[PDB]
Amino acid sequence: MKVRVKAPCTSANLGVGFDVFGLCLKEPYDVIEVEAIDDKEIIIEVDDKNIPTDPDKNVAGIVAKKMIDDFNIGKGVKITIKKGVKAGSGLGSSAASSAGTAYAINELFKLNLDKLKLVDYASYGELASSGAKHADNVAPAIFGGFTMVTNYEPLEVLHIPIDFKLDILIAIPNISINTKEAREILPKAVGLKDLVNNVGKACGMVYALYNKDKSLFGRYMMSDKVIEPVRGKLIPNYFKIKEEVKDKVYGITISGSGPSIIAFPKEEFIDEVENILRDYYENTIRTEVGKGVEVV
Amino acid sequence: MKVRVKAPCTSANLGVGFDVFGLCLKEPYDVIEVEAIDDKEIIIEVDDKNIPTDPDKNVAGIVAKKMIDDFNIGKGVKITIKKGVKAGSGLGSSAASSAGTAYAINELFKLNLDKLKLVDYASYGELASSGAKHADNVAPAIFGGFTMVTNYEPLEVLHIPIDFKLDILIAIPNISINTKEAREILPKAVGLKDLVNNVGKACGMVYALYNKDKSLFGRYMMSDKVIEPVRGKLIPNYFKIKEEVKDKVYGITISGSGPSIIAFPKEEFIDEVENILRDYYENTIRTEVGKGVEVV
Ligand SMILES: Nc1ncnc2c1ncn2[C@@H]1O[C@H](COP(=O)(O)OP(=O)(O)OP(O)(O)=S)[C@@H](O)[C@H]1O
Ligand SMILES: Nc1ncnc2c1ncn2[C@@H]1O[C@H](COP(=O)(O)OP(=O)(O)O)[C@@H](O)[C@H]1O
Ligand SMILES: CC[C@H](C)[C@H](N)C(=O)O
Ligand SMILES: CC[C@H](C)[C@H](N)C(=O)O
Ligand SMILES: [Mg+2]
Repeated sequence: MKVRVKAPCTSANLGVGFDVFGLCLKEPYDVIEVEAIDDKEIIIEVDDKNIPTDPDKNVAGIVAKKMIDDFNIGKGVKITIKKGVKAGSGLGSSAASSAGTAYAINELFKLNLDKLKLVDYASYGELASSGAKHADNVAPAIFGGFTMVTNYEPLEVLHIPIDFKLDILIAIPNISINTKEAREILPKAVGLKDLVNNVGKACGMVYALYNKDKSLFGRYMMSDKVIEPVRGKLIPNYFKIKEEVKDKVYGITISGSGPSIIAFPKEEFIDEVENILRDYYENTIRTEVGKGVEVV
Repeated sequence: MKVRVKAPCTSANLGVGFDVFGLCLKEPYDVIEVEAIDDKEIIIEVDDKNIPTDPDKNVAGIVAKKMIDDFNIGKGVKITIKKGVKAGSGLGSSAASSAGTAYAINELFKLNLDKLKLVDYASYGELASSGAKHADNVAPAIFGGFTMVTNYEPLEVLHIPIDFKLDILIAIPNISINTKEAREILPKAVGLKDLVNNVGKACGMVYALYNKDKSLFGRYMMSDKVIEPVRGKLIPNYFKIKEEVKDKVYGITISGSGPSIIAFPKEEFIDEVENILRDYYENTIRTEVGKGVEVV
């Protein structure tokens, strides 16, 4: 009586889509197994010592409990987690565990819940463990492709599948940003011109996806002047890296609250761009747009 | 040596699309004819003695000069303008003549310019008449359907054709709002939460158009908390009407800077909503999405 699932990392914000946009990655990913156990308790194991095992501290245990409670399920569960990336790297590591667990509980106990609801449950994990019920990383983890969190009370997620090829390159610095360090730096106010610029460019990115225009998508993605300039200073060599890959990528920006960098390399320069990245950051991986949590 | 064309009214902003979104109307429309005259003169003849016939003032003249100049047509022109609707109402009356003028000059004088180019030149008209080059009313007038001005110098416009029926009701209050003051009382900065709400809701509207979802389009359109709550105070009964037609329209918002109001009535209530709008204001127009300037 168990299910095993692959829950992917995700890149949020994408420049002008701050707190709205999310892109699902194929890799890295967590591998999560959930087993129904008679002992009405929640047991968790993780292969990353720096991550809690306390069912009330580990995001997977927080999600599992809320769902077992809401559905008055009898069994308890043993969750075994094999982490894809460290926390604080801006690749939605916590979201992968939250979305993966919601999806796994739904499969294991045949709850037949729609994706939006799995995103909502997963969001609780992000809350209890970050004070904010943010869903811009768990929405793409569940839906796959590109998502937009367009409302919170009640949650609304709009999904745009990506059926064309989009090569992704992710550089992962050896530093960490806890998503609390993440928001303090955030400006409290924005100028009207910036609001107008980000709305226009974010809308242009949506148009670009429907018209499968990667140059347009990438160019507008790099137009944010409200947050990116601030956060970029927290990443060693980030502006130098952008400059150096300038004409070989459709676009490059910070993934989530950072420090990881996400680039969309032009087809003819993918190796060159991957080496430039790896030259500053050894932990560089090549991937593409993913499909969301799936049974394995 | 002359051409006849209709230059339609347009509605900019559409709530969260402030300074970016533009929707072309079918009616009202200016009716313009232009004759090529040897005498190097700009003969502007416009009804409604309230529009400056002075080729220096009238936007149709400016677009003529700044244009004729370039292409060195080495002539002058007889511009007959039948106004479609009043100015200062928030329906792009200026844009109608500016863009209408440009599209004719093109067709008539051999020229093979681009729609973007026509939007480009037409902008100089709005420059001297309002202040800035404003392209959000001129773009839909020329492209038809729905447009997004995503950048200035270089001017960038993204067009999304509306291929489904979208009924529109326009109400014109017999008051005048000082377009310019309707600017200075606008906030100069906004909270992060509003940048987030507006980006998400505006992106959701583009998604709604591609999914031909009028209800999602109209609901998100009414979600602006930055500009509309302030501007709407100046439009008598606006908030009361919005609440009263609430379940009978996909959405209703201010057209441009006002005082005109644009509503997207549900098929089942179009007459009833048009009547409610007539009982509060006197002038209402039932129309649909237009396809832009075209040979009469
Ligand atoms: N061909 C023309 N049609 C209409 N108004 C004109 C024209 N040429 C010049 N104008 C002048 O330009 C002004 C009208 O532009 P606005 O006050 O901005 O109104 P509007 O264009 O209807 O509304 P907006 O800006 O799109 S909300 C008036 O002061 C007019 O006298
Ligand atoms: N299963 C889990 N996987 C990853 N991080 C987890 C998990 N359970 C709890 N966490 C905790 O939540 C935080 C991670 O959130 P944050 O710093 O924003 O990074 P992330 O982007 O990976 O969510 C850490 O304090 C971490 O130990
Ligand atoms: C977890 C927080 C998320 C990534 C948010 N969009 C931010 O950048 O802070
Ligand atoms: C027609 C709309 C104009 C250009 C501007 N968005 C305003 O509301 O003042
Ligand atoms: Mg105008």
